[PDB]
Amino acid sequence: HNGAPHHAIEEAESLLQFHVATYMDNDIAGQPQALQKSGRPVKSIRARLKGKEGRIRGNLMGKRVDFSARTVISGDPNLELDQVGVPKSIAKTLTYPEVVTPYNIDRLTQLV
Amino acid sequence: SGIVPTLQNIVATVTLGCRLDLKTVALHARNAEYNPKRFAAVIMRIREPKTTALIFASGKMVVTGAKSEDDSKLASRKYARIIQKIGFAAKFTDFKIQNIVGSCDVKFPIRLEGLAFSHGTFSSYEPELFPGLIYRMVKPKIVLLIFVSGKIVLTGAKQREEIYQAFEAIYPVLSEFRKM
Amino acid sequence: LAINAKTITSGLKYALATGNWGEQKKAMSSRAGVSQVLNRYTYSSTLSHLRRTNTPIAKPRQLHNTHWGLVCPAETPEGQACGLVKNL
Amino acid sequence: LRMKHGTYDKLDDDGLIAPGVRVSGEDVIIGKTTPISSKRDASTPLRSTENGIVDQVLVTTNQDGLKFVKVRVRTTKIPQIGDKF
Amino acid sequence: ATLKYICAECSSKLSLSRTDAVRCKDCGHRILLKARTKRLVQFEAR
Amino acid sequence: FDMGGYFIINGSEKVLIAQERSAGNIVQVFKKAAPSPISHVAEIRSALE
Amino acid sequence: YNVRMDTMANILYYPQKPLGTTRAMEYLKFRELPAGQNAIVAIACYSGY
Amino acid sequence: ASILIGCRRAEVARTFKEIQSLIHVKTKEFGKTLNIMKNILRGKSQNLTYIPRFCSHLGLPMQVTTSAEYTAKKCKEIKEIAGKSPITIAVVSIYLNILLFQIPITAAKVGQTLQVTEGTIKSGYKILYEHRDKLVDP
DNA sequence: AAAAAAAAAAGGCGCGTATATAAAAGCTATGGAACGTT
DNA sequence: GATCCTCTCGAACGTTCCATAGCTTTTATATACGCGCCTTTTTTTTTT
RNA sequence: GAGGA
Ligand SMILES: [Zn+2]
Repeated sequence: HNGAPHHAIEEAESLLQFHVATYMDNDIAGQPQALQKSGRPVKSIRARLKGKEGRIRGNLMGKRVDFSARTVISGDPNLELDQVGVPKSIAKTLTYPEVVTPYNIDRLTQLV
Repeated sequence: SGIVPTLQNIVATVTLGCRLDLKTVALHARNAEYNPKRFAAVIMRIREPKTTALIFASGKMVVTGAKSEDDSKLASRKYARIIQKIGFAAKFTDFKIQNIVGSCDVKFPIRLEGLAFSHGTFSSYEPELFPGLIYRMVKPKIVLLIFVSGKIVLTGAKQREEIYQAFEAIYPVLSEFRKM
Repeated sequence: LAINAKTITSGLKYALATGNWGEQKKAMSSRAGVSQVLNRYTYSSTLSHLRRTNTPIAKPRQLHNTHWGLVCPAETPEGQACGLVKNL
Repeated sequence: LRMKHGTYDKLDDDGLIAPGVRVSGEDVIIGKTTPISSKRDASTPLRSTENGIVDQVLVTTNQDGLKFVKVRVRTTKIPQIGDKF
Repeated sequence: ATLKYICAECSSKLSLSRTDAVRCKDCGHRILLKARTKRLVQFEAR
Repeated sequence: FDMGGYFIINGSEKVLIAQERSAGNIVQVFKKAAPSPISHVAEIRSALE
Repeated sequence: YNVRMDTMANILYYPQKPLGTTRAMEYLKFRELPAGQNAIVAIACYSGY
Repeated sequence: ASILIGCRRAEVARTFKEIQSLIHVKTKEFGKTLNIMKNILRGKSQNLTYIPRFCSHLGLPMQVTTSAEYTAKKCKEIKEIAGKSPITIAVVSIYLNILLFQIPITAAKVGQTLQVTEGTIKSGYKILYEHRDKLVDP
């Protein structure tokens, strides 16, 4: 609107196009990478999803969950084949939600 | 407080309302001085009152070097007449006080750095540059040049009380930022 | 008069502290991996650290005969880097 | 308005714990607060897992003139059922 | 004496408010130690 | 017992891993695979020291 | 170690030089800064634990 | 102006002459500009630091510097021409300490190093020798 | 031996520093112009 | 593409030339305190 | 960086 030096228009047009481009994908081949004030390129959307800890493989096909624990294991020949010796402090942390029925209400009262 | 900032000078411009002949004044007048290569201003001074007449080609005459308003005026009226004494039809027109330069002393060092940290809205000490402090009071529009020796220099005024009234409102701050 | 020492100073320092051999403007194009943090976990670990050796990127992971006597035939961080990192 | 819910009682007025004090849990060891410009807490509790003794507390100024503090905590580790050898 | 800081280098004593943070006044050092408490810490002989 | 050989940056002791690289100013000859048109190559990556 | 102030220091209580050494360990100052102890080990199936 | 602002605020002692040696400011328009800028920032909203800088520039030890520190501390309470641009007072306190000591940094080197008067130092020293009474710590 | 000369500087104000007014007369730079120039 | 987990880090150009305001011109003055630089002061020096 | 396995 403010006067059109007819071929700075392209100089800005291609700029805008490039911006949108790298925004949706910062990894266009044969290109600069849109860097961000740090040297680290910009994490375009497309790279937010690219495999192996994109959204998909990293947050949908597998995620990180609650109610779990992790520790070193140790053999034991006094455990039934299907048993597992969870250490006490862990069990002090993981929980399981019971539902209060007439069958347990007393016992649950004791627990609480 | 109660210290009168004595006017170290008073400036006053008076317009002769004419056009002299600058070479004529140089040859004819006795207490006259005027150099073209430096600045086209007639350097006219009278022994009583001892001021200077900054006479330009346009009849603008400035009276500086007195200590009071009327001495800078009395010299001007003498200044105009001696120009008339040359043989011109000069006229004593458009007299006005230009500036009142003034200083005082307080006999005690002032914490100008103290003055600058709390009254930095108003103080300015440059010990590496200016051994005084610039304390510009808005009302009246007077600048207090505040020295470590105690020299509170005041100028930028045409009112005699304006220098005086500004100080009376600033001494407690100097006592605030004083040492002993 | 007006020589930017900070150029050399900060440039050297930054490069060391990160190990991106290149320029402070070079983020990834600068080669990295040099200048680690001197593992001081156990005296001998320290010693070993100071004599380590790297190879960027031909069967370079192999143990060539010419390594005889120059590079430890045994010590190497098996893993991805097996065979690349070497020790004198 | 940002109390860490740990235990500030250990440290002294300078937001430091004198060495030799026993600590544990997430007791704060550095009491650092930030102006809001009342002021919110930005302390540094020690790791929630561990405990031990404050060993030696060093106070100094940064390169640039910022006061800054290092704390060292001592702890004895006895071999246990799972440790590796 | 009761104590508040130790110069690291001079290994003497010192006391300070929230004033300076440095200057083992003798050596003028810049690192000070926090002058071990007196809480008579308790220990378990095992 | 400290043996030196490292730098102190920001108060954290850093150490420069030796980097290995091929020798300069050395002529080498390589066969090339069948798909290529060039059967052999002699290369020399001359560089000023 | 008690003067350095760095992250994550681990110090053995009562190190011991090994009984079976190699000549070179002399040059590594190993027998002055050993990194383990001599346990009386017994190789046996004791209780399946 | 803003550079001296930053240095003063972060407690860094800097000379107008040093700043001008950095930047051609003509120093008088600089004085006016710093005045107006200070006033502006005061609307928008402690001289001891200079000693060790010059102590270092002349290569002087820390006990000498603390002797100078105590001397300058008493300088404020020893009007009797105490400061009046106390940079001269700092440099003369330094001269007092070196003359108390046996250091071959005779006035020429210190003056040419700090760009100070070779005469204002002795002008201060005149009253300094009388003032010697209140300067003995140990 | 004795006269006379040759020459450093000491100390004092140079003015000069800043500080602040107040005055328009050689010079500067800013501010304005649009028509000569391809 | 190229496993698995912790966890650390940061018409445009010239061209001419009017039109804005300044600046800088000396000169009054308080202070410190800077070189500036005169002169005599004061020596050192040379010759008789 | 670390890195165990
Ligand atoms: Zn000390």
